[PDB]
Amino acid sequence: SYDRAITVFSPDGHLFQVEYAQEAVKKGSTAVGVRGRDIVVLGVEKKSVAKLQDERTVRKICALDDNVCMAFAGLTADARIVINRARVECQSHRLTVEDPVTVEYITRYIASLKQRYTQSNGRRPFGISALIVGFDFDGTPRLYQTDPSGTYHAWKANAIGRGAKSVREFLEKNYTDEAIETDDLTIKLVIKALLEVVQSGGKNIELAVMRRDQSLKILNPEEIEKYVAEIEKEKEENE
Amino acid sequence: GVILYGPPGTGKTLLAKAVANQTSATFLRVVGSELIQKYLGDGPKLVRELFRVAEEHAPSIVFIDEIDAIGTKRYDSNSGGEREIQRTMLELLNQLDGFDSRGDVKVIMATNRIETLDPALIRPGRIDRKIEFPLPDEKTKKRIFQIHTSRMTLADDVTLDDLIMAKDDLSGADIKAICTEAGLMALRERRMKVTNEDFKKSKENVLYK
Amino acid sequence: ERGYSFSLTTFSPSGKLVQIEYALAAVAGGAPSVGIKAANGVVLATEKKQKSILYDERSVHKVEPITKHIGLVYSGMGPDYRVLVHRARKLAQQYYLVYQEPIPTAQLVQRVASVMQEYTQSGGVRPFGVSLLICGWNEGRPYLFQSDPSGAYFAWKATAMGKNYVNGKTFLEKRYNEDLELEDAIHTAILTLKESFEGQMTEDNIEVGICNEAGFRRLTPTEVKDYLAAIA
Amino acid sequence: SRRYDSRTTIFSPEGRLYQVEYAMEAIGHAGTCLGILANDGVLLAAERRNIHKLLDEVFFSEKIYKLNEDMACSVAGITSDANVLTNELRLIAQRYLLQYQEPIPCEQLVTALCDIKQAYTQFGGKRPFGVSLLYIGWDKHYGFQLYQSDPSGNYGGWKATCIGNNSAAAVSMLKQDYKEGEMTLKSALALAIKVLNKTMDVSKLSAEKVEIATLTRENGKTVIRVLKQKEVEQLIKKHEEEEAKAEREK
Amino acid sequence: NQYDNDVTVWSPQGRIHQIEYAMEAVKQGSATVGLKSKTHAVLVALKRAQSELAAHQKKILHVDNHIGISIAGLTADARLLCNFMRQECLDSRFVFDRPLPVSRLVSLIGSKTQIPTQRYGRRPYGVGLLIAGYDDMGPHIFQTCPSANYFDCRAMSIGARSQSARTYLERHMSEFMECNLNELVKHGLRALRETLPAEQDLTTKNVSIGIVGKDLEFTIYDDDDVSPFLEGLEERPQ
Amino acid sequence: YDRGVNTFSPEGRLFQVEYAIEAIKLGSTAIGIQTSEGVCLAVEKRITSPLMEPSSIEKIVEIDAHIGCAMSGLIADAKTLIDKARVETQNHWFTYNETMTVESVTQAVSNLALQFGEEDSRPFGVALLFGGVDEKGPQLFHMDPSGTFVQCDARAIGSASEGAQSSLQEVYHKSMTLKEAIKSSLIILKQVMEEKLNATNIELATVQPGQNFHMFTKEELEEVIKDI
Amino acid sequence: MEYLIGIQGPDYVLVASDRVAASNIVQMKDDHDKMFKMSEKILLLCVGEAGDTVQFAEYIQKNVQLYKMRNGYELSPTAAANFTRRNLADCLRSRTPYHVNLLLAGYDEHEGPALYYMDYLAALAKAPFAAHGYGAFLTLSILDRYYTPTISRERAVELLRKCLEELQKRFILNLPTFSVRIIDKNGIHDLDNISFPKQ
Ligand SMILES: Nc1ncnc2c1ncn2[C@@H]1O[C@H](COP(=O)(O)OP(=O)(O)OP(=O)(O)O)[C@@H](O)[C@H]1O
Ligand SMILES: [Mg+2]
Repeated sequence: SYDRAITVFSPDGHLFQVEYAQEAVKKGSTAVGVRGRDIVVLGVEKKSVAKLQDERTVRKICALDDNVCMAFAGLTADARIVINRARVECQSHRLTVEDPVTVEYITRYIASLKQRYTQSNGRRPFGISALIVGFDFDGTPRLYQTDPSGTYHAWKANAIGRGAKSVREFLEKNYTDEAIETDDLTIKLVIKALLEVVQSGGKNIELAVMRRDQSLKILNPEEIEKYVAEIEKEKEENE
Repeated sequence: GVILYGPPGTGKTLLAKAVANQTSATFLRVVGSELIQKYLGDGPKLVRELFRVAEEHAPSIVFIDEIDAIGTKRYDSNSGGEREIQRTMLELLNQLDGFDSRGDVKVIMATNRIETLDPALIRPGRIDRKIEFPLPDEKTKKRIFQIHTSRMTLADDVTLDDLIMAKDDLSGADIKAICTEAGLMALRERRMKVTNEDFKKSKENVLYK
Repeated sequence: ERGYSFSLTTFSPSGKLVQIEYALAAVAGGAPSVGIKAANGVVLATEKKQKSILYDERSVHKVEPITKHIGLVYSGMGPDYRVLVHRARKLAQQYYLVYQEPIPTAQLVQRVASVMQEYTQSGGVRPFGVSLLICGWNEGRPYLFQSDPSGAYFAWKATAMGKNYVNGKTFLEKRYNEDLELEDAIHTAILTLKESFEGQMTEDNIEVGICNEAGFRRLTPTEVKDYLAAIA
Repeated sequence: SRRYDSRTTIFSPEGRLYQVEYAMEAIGHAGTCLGILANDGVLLAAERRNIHKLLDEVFFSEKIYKLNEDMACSVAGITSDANVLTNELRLIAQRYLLQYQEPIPCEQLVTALCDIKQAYTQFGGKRPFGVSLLYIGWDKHYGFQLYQSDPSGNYGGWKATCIGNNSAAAVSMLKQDYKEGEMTLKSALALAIKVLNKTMDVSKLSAEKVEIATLTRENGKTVIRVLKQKEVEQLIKKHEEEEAKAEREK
Repeated sequence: NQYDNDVTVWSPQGRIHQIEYAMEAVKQGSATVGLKSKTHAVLVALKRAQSELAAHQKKILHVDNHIGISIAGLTADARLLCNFMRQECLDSRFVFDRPLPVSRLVSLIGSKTQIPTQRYGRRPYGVGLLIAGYDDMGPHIFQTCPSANYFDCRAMSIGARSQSARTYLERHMSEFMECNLNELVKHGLRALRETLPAEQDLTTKNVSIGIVGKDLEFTIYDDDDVSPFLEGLEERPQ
Repeated sequence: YDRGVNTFSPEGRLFQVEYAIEAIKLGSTAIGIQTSEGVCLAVEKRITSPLMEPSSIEKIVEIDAHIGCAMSGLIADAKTLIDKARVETQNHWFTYNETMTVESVTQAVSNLALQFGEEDSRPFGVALLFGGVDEKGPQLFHMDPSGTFVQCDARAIGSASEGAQSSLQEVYHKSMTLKEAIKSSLIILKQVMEEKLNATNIELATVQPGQNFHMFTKEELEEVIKDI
Repeated sequence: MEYLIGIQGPDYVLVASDRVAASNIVQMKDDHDKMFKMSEKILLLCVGEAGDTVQFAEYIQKNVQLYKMRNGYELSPTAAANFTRRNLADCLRSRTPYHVNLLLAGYDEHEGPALYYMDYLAALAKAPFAAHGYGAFLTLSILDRYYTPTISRERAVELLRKCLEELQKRFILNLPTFSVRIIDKNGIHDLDNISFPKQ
């Protein structure tokens, strides 16, 4: 057994292996999510496809239950083992207390798994950040995120990945109340958001909405070809 | 102080020429590899007389390029080992923020391995501005092809947008490395315009080896 | 007590495992040894010089049998060899207690080289400093395999290990063909060990072991003197 | 004892980690493997390295390893590290068959091994594997599949990929000559001999220098056929006949 | 100094520096003075605080009905040996049905704290135990140190500025083996006014006294019942 | 160059215990005041973004029905100590059929605070206030990353800790009431925080002898603010 | 002790069980449910002692729901039934063997409908019809009397009607009510809770 303290304090009060892992998040591909009052909409950008690969084994939006979706950034090898440990826990909740898992509960499991893992012996911390999105019982759509140090944190709109400060500055000057008016109008905010990011001009973006009673339903590159037309068409006439 | 860092071939040396184009100051350049000497103490003597030259002329600009090379590569000419590299850097650490009256001397530095060198040299007071250079973005890439193919009689066969995403992280240096090479293939056949198959065999020659 | 539980063998920034590259230097400074298979059996021949006249040459042996039909020589350092001999003696028994059959020579090298790879990754250990040559005649056809401290293995027709191994491989390439008997391969194994020995190659400076379909055995110095006679 | 510890698990101050990038640096050199599919069948084209004139040429394969009764793998990197992985997911497929009495799907065999490979990069103070490898196979859920593993622990589905020494040159030409769902298992073979004509610096394409194995679906068989050295060279010269025709007529 | 890192490493002079640095930790805590008569064992502590509204940190603890201790150093390792101290007293009372003798208790501590002073990656216990108790042989004053070396003594003082208290105890210890409980205590109280700056001494909220006695169970006096003992002292001469 | 985690200084303290004392100077500030009428206890939130939901974060959390808490420094490892305190108060109720006192909760946590090493891995970088009403009335305790706890009367912990303590020693006296202790704390928090004071940047909680642990919410809270 | 039945047709599986949760001599609950879903086309019908029928059958249910989330598709009825047989057989030679009797019913899009049979010794059996409990001794003889491999689902219900009326003539237990399912290409469907009025 390898017993060595990896994460230790700095002489001024930092945890260096934590904040080095935050920079591995800061060059993964961008993931943006907002919530509507009835339909949540989150979609990663930079699919970065090379037209010789299977398109389904590269997906970064998975589901933990029927109601809880999840996107991430950072490095993918650490991601899909946190996900598989979350799938066991949200299934073991049902053998216990009968209701399906509330979206706040599954964030506390991931965040507490991630903290104690910056505390044990001989373990580097995880290098991912996540967005947990779900519409729980009694239909209240909400989302969260998870820092690699393990601080779960709710939001109304957020973005992580490479180029996340510029998108977060873009949303606050754009997030109104009437932006979440229609289920097709909230999507026009996300498609306007990631187009203000690394280019992804309809060819590298994959939105995925959830209408509070469905599962995840990814629109194929025909409505995004339709939406990016009309989002740029309104931009064509006003300016 | 101003330092410039980033991956190799992104335009660190390219930007310093634009400053020396523009300025009316006297402009001094030295490479970091030639700071190390074969005799003992000839290193720190060379630094002291550099800033003597820079101060005695004018408002002046001292450009020191590739300063990570003072600490990475060990050479058998240097009789003092790593503890002659060290004594030179202590003199360089003096000449940026000594107690002497400095005068009007601006210092520009550039490297591509920013994590290797001494953090005492990058403290505020010696270098204030720290400028990162990223890789060229794919809409800034198209601008670079517009520059290096400006004054060439480019035939209308070619499509530049296929050339852009060829390497996913091709630097600005690679673009000039292709555009200069494709012109060299045309002079093998005495032609005046550059066709598409020039570029098709160009990236095989430049990138893939 | 306890161990270290961390690998002291890491990747270089040039992408090379440096400790394995150093272990091959200790193999190359060993005693020279050649091995030749030819169409009815395998010949293993090594070079054993005592440092002085005080040593008892009939006490230790370079050529060792593993079972009825598998022999094994080395070229490296001494005390590492006796460890993985006693390991390979045991591995041939757990195959036999399960299957009631002598082990194939291929499946032994599957399991001996798995020990050497496991030993260059685990915590707190330096790799072995020996390379092996393994013979045997399973199901008529003979076999000749060579392992290395990294844990790989090969299937040679004829090869040399030890000092001046790059000269022996050029010598065997100009000598070996498909069609030889066992007594011809003995004569050309002495002819390639004479490239690097001293002036006197007596009946006790070398050590030769053979396989047949009758099984592995090791030559006594009586007939080794007869093979050393009328040689070169 | 903490003076001798090399800390093969920690991050670097720039954010990335050095140890697996040194391994993927070593995965570039020493080997060449590629695969292709568009229709019924899938192939693995691999180039032999040790072509010395004194070897026995046995064990039915050199870098091809049959894993299940209907899937196989081609490996690249440290060969000794490869022998531990190959007989590790060989019994992952068998403990699946013990548990469900059904052959394992080709995708979740890859995810099972790439979790073992990911764990050494993450804790234990242990040297990771410098091994990347391909996966062909068939299952009833999706048919012919093609995967690729990395030493970091992340996999991916593909259609044609090379992990050779000039693998970037091969991929750049695979996405120059390709067709989605129309490359039958003769045009892919002619395309396979075309690609390793380029990336192999040893010219003239010695038939003993390469190995090609095909996986075709026969009704209850899924025949994995390592094609012999008598039909390689006629496929070699078939590439040679058309290239003298195409050069002279252009 | 590369010989200055781990407890295992000997110095070339032969003095392990990690043990010598734990002696610096006991010199940081406030002073305390223990002494004994023929029939009594009295230890007196001096508390400290952080602000004027925060409470004062206690130092005298109750181990058993005939054993009490006083700590100096970091308080977390003090409770680690205190919970070991209480456990070793009541199981001997569970097995043999007798009070565990004091001189046999301290040798269990000396074997307890010597173990992490020899392994790898194990700190010493920075603590300043003054022990007062009863055998069948009368009172006993024992002190320990992080070098796992316990001392039999008749009056000692440890903590910050304790050398001035030791000079007072040497020139008055001929009187200690005769007096009753009253001026035995205020002999020790004149040692704590020695180890202070010349303006504040004994303001009834920073001092504590613990006595075990020949027919008296170990009793701690805190900040109100100190005042009968504390009255009857003369002014500081200047 | 690299020491172990368990090394004394030449001045004798430690290295990483003393480094963790520095880490709680980056956390948000928090004020607790003990009054004989009851314990009031407040904090700021340090809201970063307008898009952020404000109530998802918390600093006041309850341990039992009569004991509240307040955390500073890091947050993610504070939740480990909170869960050990909640379990400890329920094991004491299960085995003794009573309520664990406020002091004995604190030493049950403070024994856990210094247990790292290389067997069986770093000290916790939080600082806690424990407000509660046991049978000795209202109590107020303060622990350390070093595991040292002491009863305080008006303790201010966070990035503005030493600036607030000086302004808090002048207004506190032993005969306060709870209605003026609540008002006196928000005068101090109005000075030290960055943004303006409203009903969303801060939150309070008071524990009484009569009723149990009560946390204020955004309806009864702003009558203190508009009548500051 | 209590009864369930397994008629399997060409493109459907008709299953039914009782609804009585028993006690010493009384019946605690008259509308109990012995039916456990795992997928959209796989059921589970468990009979045995008190604790093991509840906890084993929901242990299997959390492993089948987990397989669908990790992969995106469901188990076949062949593989789902054969995963259960490994779990009894491994826990058989233990300190706590489960004592349950069960039969699993499933539909697949490749091999059509399927019915499997198990006991408390974990022996599989691919059967066209099966039954557990003491009512199996009474009711198997009617069922092979009238079984056709090509039987329509309308007359398969009235065969089950005939198979239960004899169970309320010569069987000493009470058993008034019976809950009925049906499985097809469209998934699980609830049929009429057939019963006999004791008024
Ligand atoms: N962003 C750019 N726009 C236009 N040209 C560029 C750009 N980046 C690089 N180039 C071309 O690349 C050539 C070399 O660039 P330069 O040497 O300045 O990069 P560098 O980062 O300084 O290289 P090094 O890291 O080796 O010092 C220049 O002559 C320039 O023409
Ligand atoms: Mg340059």
